[PDB]
Amino acid sequence: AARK
Amino acid sequence: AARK
Amino acid sequence: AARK
Amino acid sequence: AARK
Amino acid sequence: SVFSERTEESSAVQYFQFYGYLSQQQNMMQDYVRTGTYQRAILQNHTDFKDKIVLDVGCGSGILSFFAAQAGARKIYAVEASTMAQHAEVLVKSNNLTDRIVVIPGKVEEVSLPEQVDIIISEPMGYMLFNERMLESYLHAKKYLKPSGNMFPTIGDVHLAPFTDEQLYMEQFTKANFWYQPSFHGVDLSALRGAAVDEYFRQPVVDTFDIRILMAKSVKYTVNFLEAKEGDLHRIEIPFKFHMLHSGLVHGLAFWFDVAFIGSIMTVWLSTAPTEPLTHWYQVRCLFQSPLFAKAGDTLSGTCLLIANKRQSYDISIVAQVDQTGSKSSNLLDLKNPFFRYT
Amino acid sequence: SVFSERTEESSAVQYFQFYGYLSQQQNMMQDYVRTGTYQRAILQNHTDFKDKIVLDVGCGSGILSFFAAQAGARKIYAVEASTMAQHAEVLVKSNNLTDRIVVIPGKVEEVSLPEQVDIIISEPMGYMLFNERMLESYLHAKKYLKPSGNMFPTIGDVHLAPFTDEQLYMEQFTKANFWYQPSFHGVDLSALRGAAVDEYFRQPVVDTFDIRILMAKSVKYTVNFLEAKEGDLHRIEIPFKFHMLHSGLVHGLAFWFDVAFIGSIMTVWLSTAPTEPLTHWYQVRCLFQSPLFAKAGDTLSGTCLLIANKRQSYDISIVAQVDQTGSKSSNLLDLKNPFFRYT
Amino acid sequence: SVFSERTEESSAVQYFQFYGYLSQQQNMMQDYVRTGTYQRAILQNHTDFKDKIVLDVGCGSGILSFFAAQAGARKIYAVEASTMAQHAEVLVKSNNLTDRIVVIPGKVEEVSLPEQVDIIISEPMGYMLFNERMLESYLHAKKYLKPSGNMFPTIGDVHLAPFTDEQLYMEQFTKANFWYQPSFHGVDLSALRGAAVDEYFRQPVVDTFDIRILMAKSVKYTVNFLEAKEGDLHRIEIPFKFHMLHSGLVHGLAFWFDVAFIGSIMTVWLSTAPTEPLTHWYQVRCLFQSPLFAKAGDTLSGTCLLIANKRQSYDISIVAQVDQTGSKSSNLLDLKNPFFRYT
Amino acid sequence: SVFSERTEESSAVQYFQFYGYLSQQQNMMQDYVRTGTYQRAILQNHTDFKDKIVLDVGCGSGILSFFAAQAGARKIYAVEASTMAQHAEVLVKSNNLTDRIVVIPGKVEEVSLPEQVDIIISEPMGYMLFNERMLESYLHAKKYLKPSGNMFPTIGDVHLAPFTDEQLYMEQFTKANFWYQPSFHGVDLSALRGAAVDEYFRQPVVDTFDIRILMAKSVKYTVNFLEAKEGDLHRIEIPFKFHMLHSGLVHGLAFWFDVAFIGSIMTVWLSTAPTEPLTHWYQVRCLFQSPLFAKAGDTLSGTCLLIANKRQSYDISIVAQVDQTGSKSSNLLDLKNPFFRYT
Ligand SMILES: *C/C=C/[C@H]1O[C@@H](n2cnc3c(N)ncnc32)[C@H](O)[C@@H]1O
Ligand SMILES: *C/C=C/[C@H]1O[C@@H](n2cnc3c(N)ncnc32)[C@H](O)[C@@H]1O
Ligand SMILES: *C/C=C/[C@H]1O[C@@H](n2cnc3c(N)ncnc32)[C@H](O)[C@@H]1O
Ligand SMILES: *C/C=C/[C@H]1O[C@@H](n2cnc3c(N)ncnc32)[C@H](O)[C@@H]1O
Repeated sequence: AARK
Repeated sequence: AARK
Repeated sequence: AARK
Repeated sequence: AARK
Repeated sequence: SVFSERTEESSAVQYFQFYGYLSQQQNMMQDYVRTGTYQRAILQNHTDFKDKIVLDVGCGSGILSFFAAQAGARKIYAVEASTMAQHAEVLVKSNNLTDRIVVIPGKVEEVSLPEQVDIIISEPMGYMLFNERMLESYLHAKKYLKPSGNMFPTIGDVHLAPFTDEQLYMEQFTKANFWYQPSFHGVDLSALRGAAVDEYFRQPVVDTFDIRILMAKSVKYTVNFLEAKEGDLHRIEIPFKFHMLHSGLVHGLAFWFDVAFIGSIMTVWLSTAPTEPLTHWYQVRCLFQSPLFAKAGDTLSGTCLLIANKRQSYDISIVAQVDQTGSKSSNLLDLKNPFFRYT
Repeated sequence: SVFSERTEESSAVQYFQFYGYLSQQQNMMQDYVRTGTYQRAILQNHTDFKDKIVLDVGCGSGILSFFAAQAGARKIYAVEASTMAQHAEVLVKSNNLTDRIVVIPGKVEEVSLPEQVDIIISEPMGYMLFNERMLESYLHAKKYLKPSGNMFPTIGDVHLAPFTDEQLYMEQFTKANFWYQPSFHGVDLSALRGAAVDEYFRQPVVDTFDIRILMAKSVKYTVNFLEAKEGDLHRIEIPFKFHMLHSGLVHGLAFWFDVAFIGSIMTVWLSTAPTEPLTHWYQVRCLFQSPLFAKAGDTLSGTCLLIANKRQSYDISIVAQVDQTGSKSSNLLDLKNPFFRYT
Repeated sequence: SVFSERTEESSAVQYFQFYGYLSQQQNMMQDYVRTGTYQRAILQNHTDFKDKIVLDVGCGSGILSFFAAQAGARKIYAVEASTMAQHAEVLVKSNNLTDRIVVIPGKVEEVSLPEQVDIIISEPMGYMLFNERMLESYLHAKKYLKPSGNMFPTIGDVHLAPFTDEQLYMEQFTKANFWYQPSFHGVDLSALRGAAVDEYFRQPVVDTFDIRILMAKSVKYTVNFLEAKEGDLHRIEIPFKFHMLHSGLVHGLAFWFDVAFIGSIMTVWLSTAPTEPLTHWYQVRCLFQSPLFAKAGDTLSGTCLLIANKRQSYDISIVAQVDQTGSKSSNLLDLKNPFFRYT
Repeated sequence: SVFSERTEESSAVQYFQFYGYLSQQQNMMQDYVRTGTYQRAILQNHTDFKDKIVLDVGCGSGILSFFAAQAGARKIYAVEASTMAQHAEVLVKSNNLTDRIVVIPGKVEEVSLPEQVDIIISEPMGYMLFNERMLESYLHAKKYLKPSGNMFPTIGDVHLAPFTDEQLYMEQFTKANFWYQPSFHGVDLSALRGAAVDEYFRQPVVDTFDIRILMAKSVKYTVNFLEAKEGDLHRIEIPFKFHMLHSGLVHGLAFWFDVAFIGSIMTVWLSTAPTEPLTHWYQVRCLFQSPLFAKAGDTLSGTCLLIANKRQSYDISIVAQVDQTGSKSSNLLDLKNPFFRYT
């Protein structure tokens, strides 16, 4: 997934 | 597509 | 499997 | 079967 | 206020911000099972609304207040604490119902209504019924309810049943074992293995499943909103004793809920059971860190304990044991941080 | 402290809770481009670390501190404000590095270091480089840096380029048009359609894309971390003048970033460009409220203004015009509430 | 004495007992690849046998001695330590070859031959080539070999390559995870999970596999039986450096072997490679307790060390590292207690 | 000692090496019938253990000692001769039972116990009960039993019954007929066919079967462990007279066993009969060298003589006759080398  |  |  |  | 004393402010800010978004309103409104059943329960019990005073707790965009107006309510107070209240006022004006729906912005624990109401309507159900702790606000609002007033929903049933799902268990188990590598880029992570497993299995799994995975008939816990007091929901103890109908590994407990609108004309049910069409509540499963082996005919007994926390959710404790072997499993789960697995 | 005056405590609480999860550490660690490039940057510049004193700002699990130790650092002070500091300490103990890595829990703006350091290492990059406002903490940490110390990363480049994506643009109205219906269960929702459109357009889109949607060569904004001050990041004005390589409808601006580790032996680049392998930063696109027509050879000029807010993000203001025709567009976006479109 | 000094009596007893059964003789003889290739190597190189003196080491039922007789040998000494030697002499009589095949019961290290021989034939290969330690007896028998005598087989090649097989890894991992239960019938076994994983992953996996699991071209280690001394096999060091052709998880190293019969007319190969028809040697796979992540283009380097033990087998040590990341795996395996997974 | 005098050291080293593996413990523990019945027998007879001194002969991982500890035993001495004793005491410390379970490594015939015990528990049963000859160690342990002490299990019943299995019988000659060929790669193998037949018929067959192959009610040979002496098991003469319930060809005798735990509160049975769910002991079948025709109502009489040998097993001598016809057959089998035919 992605950071934040 | 869920509540929270 | 079996005992021995 | 095999050799052992 | 009663709300402020039980809620951390960082969590409440986050919570009402989430519900201020129209995209979130659309996601709930597009759930036709939810929206259609609410309208059915209200319109088919029209004598419960015809010429009555109504309170709508957490009205969001106001759709339940519009349903109460369709059923002939004389006046509807629509309370909403998020910034969605201003969008609701726009809809009331554009639908020419300013003479019947009065939007009251604020938290229902902090506003003041001009009169007592005949019936309270709301959608206070979260995941596993109890998430978001909105049922306490719903019960709190009974201070405005007249003696023989009604509540929509009137009761709530939480169902729990043991399940077997090897694929789900291994998915979560495999994630946690990333922290087993003794040489991740030359670094030994293995000391954090136990902490990783604890964290991953603390997450309830929100998705749907085939009923074939259920290993016993469900046990149900009932909350009567007409009688329950706000403080009853601080500590919820659900004992259970399952008669295992199948042999295999018990990977955890699955949860769902139904609510009933006990009107004067008929009772209408809204169900989130896995045997029913899918809703945006899906179902919830709490995995055991180590599954329990059970034989058909065995009894699986224990307790599900929910302690209300300051993050508008619950600390969940599930202790279960197979009585015939003494095999025991104790688990803690944080309902506020679930794993949304549906795709 | 400098952090407190800059940050709403509700935002800070939710921010550091997010980074307390091992699953979040795992997500970043499994980004091979990210973790592998950091390791190569440190190990291949071993003379910048051999027998040196190191500060690791926001060490998380401590992986960068371990890379610094692999490179021969004498002492590494690893500062982490989230509860992940507890897990980092466990790893330092289990990797037998208690003599060389000292975990300091807390905010880098509030902790105490026993000595000045030769080099600072950190991963302060968010979405669009600047999101999370962690670069300010990274620059703040320069108060512990020896007069001629170094910083890893040393510089950062933000790239902007105009794009055409007709389907992404029309998708916003498809979603908002849910509200453009006169009888949703008997209710006219149309009065909220405009508000729904505005909401979707305020959201930056975090996604990857094919590079052929880009209509002009990128424009670059550079931050030198050795020279920049905290206050330079409160208001970031990025003027742009694109010479259009292709004709079509410009629907917005695309953003990506690269960082450089300028060591004594070599310079190593970490790039999140769409021409490079995908990272967990992806890329970011901000749509224009109204598309702009431009033909090849035209110039698209304007300004991207990033104004820091106290939710650890930026308000984005983009203004653009096609010089040859005078047609202009603008948009205001909240970098704190992006739309994660990737699947 | 050479044999008894290197083998524990108890193990030697069960070893020769195992080979005393006609069932086991049938099992090897039914391997048509094995038996047909041996006959081909001998008959097509008839000039290496015509009017020659032959030694058959470990003749079993005598099949190879009958092949040597078919090729024209003048005299064949067939030595066999198990009770199968009695059955071989029965077949020599019933096939009217008493003038050509002389069975000599006993260990090749202890018997006395009336003369030196022109060529030695044998089937000394076990699993992974080296299991059973019979190659040492084969080499020991060179004391009977005339100066320029030949040996069938003449050379042996061991091949090794890294492989990916999540299903195999998880199969063994899940078995070991039985000892992770904290309440097996109310008993906490979790303290033994470490010992369980160690025990389970010490077992080489004997079965066949599709060639698609190999992530790099094999590395080959060659033993020239014409030159090797039996003491060369007490400690076998196989360094390796693999150029990874695929990205993914390296779950271990796969092993197989080929032997060549280098005769005066032609060289005949007997191959147990996974690209070749299955033999009763199958293939051997040594699992890593923790797989190594590798990218295509990386180099996986290390050492496979085989140390002979008194149970007629080898202690295997495999140390491997991904050079680009420093990710390292050290493993210890027991070749005499493999897991026969073929079904 | 008694054990070494009656056992070949080479047979003893393999025996205890076999039970030193955690995988072997897991196989027995995963036998739910076996493990679950032992647990119920102990827990349902709590008055036989509460505040008592217990001896566990051959505790393996210690599971039976933990069951005795679950039942309130005051002190439990767990004797184990294999290297599994090290793992048992790891579990004792891990389950905080160091004060109540004492792990004594060694053979029960050679270790020293401090104090006499009230009750002895053990799992000494092998194939057809007697295999492995551990019942003698069990009985030898009665030197530590208090005068009116108890034993769990208390008695054992071995069952014998005639069976018909034409395919199993013919299968021996099908396999031996591999040797009945005149040109196996040019070699006449036929002279060894008779030896191959003899080899197969000396092997008892360990597998399960449909009860419809049984031709008469079983006869039962009972050992009372409270009364029997170690010497009673050196030569076990089992006379039989079957009242045939079905007409057909009798091909041999099927064997199984039950044990009873005769407690003060209740008696619990563990059965390996083919009418019961399969256990890891399966069942055993010994073929006659020639089948016997019997009609329903005939009597099939004879003797099964078990002669203990130095390999921790028994030579089985079976003689049988159809009394009404005089037709007779026999066989001599080696229980140390059974054929595992199950799949
Ligand atoms: C699931 C739907 C929740 C809706 O109710 C609103 N809401 C939650 N809690 C309160 C309180 N205490 N007062 C008023 N409104 C509340 C949510 O904002 C959402 O619209
Ligand atoms: C993108 C990763 C950020 C990591 O750094 C930590 N972090 C943020 N802000 C601070 C301050 N001011 N002091 C110490 N550590 C900080 C995040 O928790 C995350 O691990
Ligand atoms: C793989 C086949 C081995 C055959 O050779 C016999 N054998 C093993 N080791 C010896 C020694 N040292 N001397 C003579 N024969 C040996 C095995 O019995 C088997 O037939
Ligand atoms: C079927 C399981 C037997 C267990 O008992 C152990 N065992 C056999 N024989 C002895 C003696 N004489 N002393 C101690 N333990 C014994 C086996 O090792 C196995 O664990």
